[PDB]
Amino acid sequence: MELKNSISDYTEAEFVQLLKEIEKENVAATDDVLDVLLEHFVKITEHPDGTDLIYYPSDNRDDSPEGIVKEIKEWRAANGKPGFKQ
Amino acid sequence: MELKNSISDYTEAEFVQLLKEIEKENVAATDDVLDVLLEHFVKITEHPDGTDLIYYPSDNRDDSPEGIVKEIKEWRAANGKPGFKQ
Repeated sequence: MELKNSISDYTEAEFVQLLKEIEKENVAATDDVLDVLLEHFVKITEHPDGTDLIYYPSDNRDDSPEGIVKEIKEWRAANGKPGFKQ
Repeated sequence: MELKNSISDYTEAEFVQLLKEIEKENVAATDDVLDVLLEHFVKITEHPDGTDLIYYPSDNRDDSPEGIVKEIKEWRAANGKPGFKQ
């Protein structure tokens, strides 16, 4: 599994791959890896809504991997924090 | 990555996890792993439509992981072949 130190080390596609890994662990028999992926996701995005970005997408936004990416990108830009790698 | 010998060794959820792995490789920089997952998917499902089950879902069916699972389950049952493990 890929786990990078911060949002800026990920390209959008690589971040989408972390989100697919999380999608895969949602149907895992156990939660061991899922909790690790979810803890990591929260630590690195630093988004106020945490895992809600995944389970409770806003009604005005695309409930999809790229949709989460967009959400993060915008929040970080509005706050003057480094975004995704190019 | 999990790769089992046949459809009957997979539970529906484990098969859904193979499908998520394939979803992840679609955004991979390279196709090396993707072609392996896709070759495997075709060999074990033995479904006439091959990878079209993924890229070109029928209009009358749910374009989702469980949707593919249902499709496979039905085709195998109509042909008297062993299905998923319980």
